[PDB]
Amino acid sequence: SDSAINVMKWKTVSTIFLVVVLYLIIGATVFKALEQPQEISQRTTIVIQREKFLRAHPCVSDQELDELIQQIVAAINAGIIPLGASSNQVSHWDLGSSFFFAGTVITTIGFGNISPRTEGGKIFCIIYALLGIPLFGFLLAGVGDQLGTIFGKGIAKVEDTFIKWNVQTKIRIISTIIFILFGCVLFVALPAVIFKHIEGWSALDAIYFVVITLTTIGFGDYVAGGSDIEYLDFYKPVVWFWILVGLAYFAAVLSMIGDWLRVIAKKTKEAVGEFRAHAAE
Amino acid sequence: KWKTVSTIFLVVVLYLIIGATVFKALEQPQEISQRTTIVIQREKFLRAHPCVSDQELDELIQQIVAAINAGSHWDLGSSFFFAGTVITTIGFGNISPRTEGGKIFCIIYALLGIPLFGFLLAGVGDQLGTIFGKGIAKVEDTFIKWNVSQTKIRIISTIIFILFGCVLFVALPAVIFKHIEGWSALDAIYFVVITLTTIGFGDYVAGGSDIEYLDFYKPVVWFWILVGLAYFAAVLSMIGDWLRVIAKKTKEAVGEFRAHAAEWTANV
Ligand SMILES: CCCCCCCCCCCCCCCC
Ligand SMILES: CCCCCCCCCCCC
Ligand SMILES: CCCCCCCCCCCC
Ligand SMILES: CCCCCCCCCC
Ligand SMILES: CCCCCCCC
Ligand SMILES: CCCCCCCC
Ligand SMILES: CCCCCCCC
Ligand SMILES: [K+]
Ligand SMILES: [K+]
Ligand SMILES: [K+]
Ligand SMILES: [K+]
Ligand SMILES: [K+]
Ligand SMILES: [K+]
Repeated sequence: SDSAINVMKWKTVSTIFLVVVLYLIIGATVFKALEQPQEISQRTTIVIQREKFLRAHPCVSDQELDELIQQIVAAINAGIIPLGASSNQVSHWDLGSSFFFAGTVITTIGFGNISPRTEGGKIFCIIYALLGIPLFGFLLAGVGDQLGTIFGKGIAKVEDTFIKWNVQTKIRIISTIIFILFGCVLFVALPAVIFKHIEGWSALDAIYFVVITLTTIGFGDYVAGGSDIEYLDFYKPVVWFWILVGLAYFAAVLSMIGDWLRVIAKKTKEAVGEFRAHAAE
Repeated sequence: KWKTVSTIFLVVVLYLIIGATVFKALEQPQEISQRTTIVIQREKFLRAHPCVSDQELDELIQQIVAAINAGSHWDLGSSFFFAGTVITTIGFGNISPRTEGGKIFCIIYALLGIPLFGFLLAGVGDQLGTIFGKGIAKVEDTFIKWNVSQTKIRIISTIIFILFGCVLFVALPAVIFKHIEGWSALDAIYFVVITLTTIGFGDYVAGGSDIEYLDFYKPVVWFWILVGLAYFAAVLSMIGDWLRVIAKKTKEAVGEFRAHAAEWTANV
C-alpha cells in the first residue's frame, strides 16, 4: 500500500518515457526529412560563393578569409551593422530593449536575439531569473484567473440561450469550442495579422511566431522587437502585454491538450486490452 | 470581488523596469567597446588588403548576412536533440526550421509534444520527489530526536535539498561541461541555469560548437535535462513560496503601520 503503489508508479513513468523517446525519434526523422534538402542546397551554394570570391580576388588572403568570417560570426553574436555606410548603429541595449529583454527572462521565452555578454550581466541574469521566474508565474496565474473568470461571465450568457428542450454534459463540448474559437482569434489570428502588416512577415511566419512565442519555446528566429524598421513605440509595450495574456491562453490550451492526452491514453489503454483479449484469441 | 492582480502587475512592471536599467548598465559598456573595436577591425582589413575595395567588402558581408539564415546540421542525432528543445520549451534556437512544412510540423509537434513532455516530467518529478522522501526519512530520525524541535527542522531538511541538489544538477554537470566544451567557470553555471530554467537563450548549447564531443555525451545531456528540469521546477516553486510568505509578511506589516498611522490620526 505504501510502496506497493510506488511499483505501479514506476511502471507508469517508464512507459511514458518510451512514448516520449519514440516521439522524439519520430520528430527527429521528420525534421531532417524536411530541413536536410534545404540544408544541402544552402551548404553547396555557399562553397560556390566562396570559390567565386577566392578565385576572382587572388590577392586576398586566401586562407585568412575564414579568419575574417569567424570575426563576423563573432560580430553576429553581438548587435551589429558592419558596413561601409551606416557607421552610426542603433542600441540593442537601449532604454526599451533591456525592458523587453527582462520580459524574455522572467517569462522563460528567452528569444536569445539579445543576450548578456558581461560577466556581471550573466550573474545578474541568473539572479534576475531565479527570482523573476517565480515572480512572473504569480502574475501569469492572476491574469489566468481573470481570463478564466472573464470567460466565465461571457459563457454564462451563452450557456442559457442554448437551453432548449433536450439539451449539461453535452453542452460542455460547445462551450469549450467557443473558448478555442474566440481564443485563436484574439490571441493568435488578430496579433498575427498585425505582425504581418508591421514586421513584413508572411502568413505562416506570423502564426509560427505566435505559437513559438506563447508556447514559451521562443527560438528567436522571429522576434517582434528584433529589427530596426520603424517601431512606433506604441508597439513594443503592447507586444509583451499581448504575451502576458496570450501565455495565459496557451497555458489553458496546452493543458486542455494534456487532458485530451489523458483520455486518449486511457482509451488506447483499454483498446489494447480489448484487442489482446478477443479476435479468436 | 477584490482583484489583487493589479498590485502584482505593478510589482512586476517595476521589476522589469529595474531589471531593464540594470541590464543596459551592465551590457551597454561592453556594447560600445565591441562596436568600436569592430570598426577598427574593418579599416584594418580595408587598409591591409588593397586587394578588396569598399564595394566588394559589403557584398561579402551581405552574403554572410544571408548565411545568418543558415549558418553538419539536422543529422540523425541533431534533429532528435532539436525535438527535445521543442517539447521541453527550452528552444535554444541554434537550429530552427526554415521549411514551410518544418514550421507547420513544428507548430503541431509543439502543441502536442509540450503536453506530452509535461507528463513525463511530472512522472520523473514524482520519482525524485519520493526518492528524496526516502533520503530524508533517514535524516529525520538520526538527529531529530536530539536537541532541535521539528518545526525548526523543516529548515535544515530543505537546505539539504538545495545543497545536495545544486551539487548533482548544477555543479557536477557544470564541471563536466567546463572540461568537455572548454567553457569557463561561470559559462558552465550560466548554461545550466539558462537550460534548466527553460529560458534557453542558445548563446551556450551543449550540442553546438561541433568539433570535440563523443556519442556518449549527447544522450546524457538531454537525460540530465529531463531530471534537472524537475529539480528547478521545485526550486523555482520553492522560491515562489518564499515570495508568497514575504508578500504576506509585508502585507500585514503595512497593515500594522497603516493601523497606528490612521489610529492616531483619528484621535488627533
Ligand atoms: C497555415 C498553418 C495551419 C496549421 C494548422 C495546424 C492544425 C493542426 C491540424 C492537425 C490535424 C491532425 C489531428 C490529429 C488528432 C490527434
Ligand atoms: C569562480 C567563478 C564562480 C562563478 C559563480 C558565480 C555564481 C553566482 C550565483 C549567485 C547566486 C546567489
Ligand atoms: C503590498 C504587496 C506587495 C508584495 C510584495 C512582494 C515584493 C517581493 C520583493 C522581493 C525582493 C527580493
Ligand atoms: C474583457 C475581455 C478583455 C479582452 C482583452 C483582449 C486582449 C487582446 C491582447 C492583444
Ligand atoms: C499518442 C500515440 C502514441 C502511439 C504509441 C502507442 C503505444 C501503445
Ligand atoms: C523589488 C522590491 C519591490 C518591493 C515592493 C513593495 C511594495 C509594498
Ligand atoms: C545556496 C544559497 C542560498 C542562500 C539563501 C539566502 C536566504 C536569505
Ligand atoms: K524558451
Ligand atoms: K532561443
Ligand atoms: K528559447
Ligand atoms: K543565435
Ligand atoms: K520555456
Ligand atoms: K516553465
